[PDB]
Amino acid sequence: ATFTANFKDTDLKSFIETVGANLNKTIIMVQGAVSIRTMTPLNERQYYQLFLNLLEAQGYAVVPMENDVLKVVKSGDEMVTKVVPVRNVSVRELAPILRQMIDSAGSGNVVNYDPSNVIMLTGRASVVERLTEVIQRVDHAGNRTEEVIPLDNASASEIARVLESLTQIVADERTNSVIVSGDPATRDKMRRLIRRLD
Amino acid sequence: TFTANFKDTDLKSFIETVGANLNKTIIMGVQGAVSIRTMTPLNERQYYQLFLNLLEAQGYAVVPMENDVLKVVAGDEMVTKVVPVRNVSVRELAPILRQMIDSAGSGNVVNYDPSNVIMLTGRASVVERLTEVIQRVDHAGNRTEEVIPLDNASASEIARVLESLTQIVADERTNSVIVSGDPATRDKMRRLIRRLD
Amino acid sequence: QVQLQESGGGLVQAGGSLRLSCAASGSIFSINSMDWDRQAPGKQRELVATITSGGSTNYADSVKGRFTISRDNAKNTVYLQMNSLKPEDTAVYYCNANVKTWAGMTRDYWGQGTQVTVSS
Amino acid sequence: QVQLQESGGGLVQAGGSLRLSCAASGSIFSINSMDWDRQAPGKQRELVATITSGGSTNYADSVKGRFTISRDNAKNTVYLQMNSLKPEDTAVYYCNANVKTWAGMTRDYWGQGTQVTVSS
Ligand SMILES: [Cl-]
Ligand SMILES: [Cl-]
Repeated sequence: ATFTANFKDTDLKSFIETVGANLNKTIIMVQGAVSIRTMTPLNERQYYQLFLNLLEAQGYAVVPMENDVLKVVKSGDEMVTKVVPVRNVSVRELAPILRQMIDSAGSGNVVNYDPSNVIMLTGRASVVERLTEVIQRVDHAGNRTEEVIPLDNASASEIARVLESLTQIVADERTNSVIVSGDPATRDKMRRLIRRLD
Repeated sequence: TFTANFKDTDLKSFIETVGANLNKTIIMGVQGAVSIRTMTPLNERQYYQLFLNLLEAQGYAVVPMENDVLKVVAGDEMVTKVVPVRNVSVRELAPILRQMIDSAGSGNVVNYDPSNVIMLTGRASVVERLTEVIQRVDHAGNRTEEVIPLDNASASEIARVLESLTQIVADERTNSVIVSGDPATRDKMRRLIRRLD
Repeated sequence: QVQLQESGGGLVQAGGSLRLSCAASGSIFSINSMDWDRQAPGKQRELVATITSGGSTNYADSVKGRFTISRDNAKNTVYLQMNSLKPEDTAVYYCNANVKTWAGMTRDYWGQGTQVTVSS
Repeated sequence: QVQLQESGGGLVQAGGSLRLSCAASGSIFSINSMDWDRQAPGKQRELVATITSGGSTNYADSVKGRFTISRDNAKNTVYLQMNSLKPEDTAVYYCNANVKTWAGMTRDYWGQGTQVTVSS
C-alpha cells in the first residue's frame, strides 16, 4: 500500500484533514500553507512521517491519543520528499556526514532513517539532490568487487603493507595470497604491480 | 619593533598611546574598551595594522590626512601574532584560512604582508588553530627530493606504474626516477624501486 | 522536538583535559541514543562516542580509553570527559540526540557545537 | 572595510549553465583583487577564478574554458559565468575581495555564499 502527496499552497487545515482520512486517524486541531511533491511513492510509515515533518516546519506537533486520534498543537526551492533505499551499508553510518550536509543547507530539511534500512529525505530539491548524491556514493563504495591474487614467492603481508603504506589490499597468511578490491581499472593496476613483485 | 599589552584600556587612551608610538597626530569624534596581547614583537607596519584592526572591531575607521594626521570616525584572550612563512607563498593559504575563520565566529582577522609573513589578530584559541594550519602547509612545501637511478627496469615505466597508485617523475636520459618526499616516505619508496629493479 | 545546548570547550595543552556537557530538553522520552561527534574544517564530521538510553556506551578507536561518555538523567545531560588531549582532537564538538518519531522512524537533533583546541 | 553580496546560485542539470553575481560596496578603492572560491562539505575551500583591479584573470585547472570571470565597474559587480556544469562543481560559491589596508598589508572580506547544485 503506497501513498502520494502533491500539494501547492494548500491550506494547512485541508492538508491535515486529507492526510488523516488517508491514514484512518481522527484529527483534532492552526494556520498556514503547505507545498510538497512526492518524488517516490511512500508507504504508510513514510507518509505519516512526511505529515509530521511538514507540521513541525510550520510550528506544530502531534499528540497521539485514545483510539486512533491525533491532536495537533503548537510547538531548486521546490519542497519535495524522496525515499532512498540503501543496499550495501548500514544507514546510521551515513548519519554524521548527512548531518554535516544539513548544517550547510539551511533550514526546513530533514533526514529520517527507517529500520528497514532506507533513508527518507524531506526538503528543498537542491538540498535533497545533494543528500542523494552522497548516500548513493557511499552505498556504491561499500560494494566493491573483491579478488584473490596468490603469490608464488613474496610474502603476502609484506605486499599488503608496502602497497597499503603507499595508497584496499589485505593479506591472507594461511594461503599466502592478497585480497585486492576495487573497479576493473584499479584491480588491473594492482594485479600488475603485485605480479611484478613475484 | 613594537609591543602591546592592554587590559580593559579605555579606547581614547589606547589611541593616544599608539599615536605617539607611530608619530601620528590623532583626531576623534568614540567610546569603547580595548584588550590585546602581542605574542611576538611587531614592526611599524604590523603595529599600525594591529591598531587598524582593533579600531575596526570596535566600530571605528581611520582616515589618513594632511601631513600625517589620522582621523578616527584562556582561549578567549585577544592576542596578535606574526607567523613567518618560508617555503610557500602566503596567498596560497588564503582560501583555507578563510574557511577557518568562517568556523570561528567574529572578531578574528588574517592579514598578509608583502614580505611573506601572515599576521593573526583574534582570540588565542582561534589564533592557535590558524598558526597550526599555516605551519603544517609551510612544512609540507619543503619536501626534500632524491634521484634514484635504475640499472635494469625502465624509468618511465616505474614512474607511470607507481604514479597510477599515488610525486614520481622519470628522466629517460639517465634512466632515473625523482622522488619528492620525507625520510619516512623516501626510504619506503626506494626499497619498492630497488625491488622492481 | 529536542533541543541541545553544549558547553565546556576551550583551549588546552597537549596532555590536558576538558569536560564537555550537553543539556537536552523537549521530548526526552523519545531520545533513544545520544552521541558526540566532531568536525575540523576541511574534514568529515565523525562519531566520537555514544550512550544509548539503555546506558550502553560506544567509542571511536582514536578516543577509546582517553574519553569517557556519561549520563545524568536527573539533569537530562550527557558528558564527555576528555583526558590526554592531542592536537588531533582539535575540532568543533556537537552533541546529537537520535530520537524515535511517532511514525517509527528515527531523526537526529543536534546543537551549535563547542570548539575544542589543543596546542602542542 | 568592504561588504559583499552573492547571488545566482540554484539547481541545474549537468551541461546546464548559471551566472553568479557579486555586488561589492564600501571601500571599492581598496579592492585590488576579487575572486570566487568554493567549498563542499568535507573538503578544502579552493580558489576557482580571480580578476585583479587591472582586469587580469586567473582560472583553476578544473574550470578553465567552462567558467568566465568578468566585471562591471559602473555597478561595482563581478560575475562568474558557469557553462557546461558538472556534478563536481556542486559547492557553495563565495565571492571574496582582497583589499589593501592603510598599513600596506592585505585583508580579505567575503560573503555568506551562494549554493550551486548540479544533478546528473
Ligand atoms: Cl541517553
Ligand atoms: Cl576588479
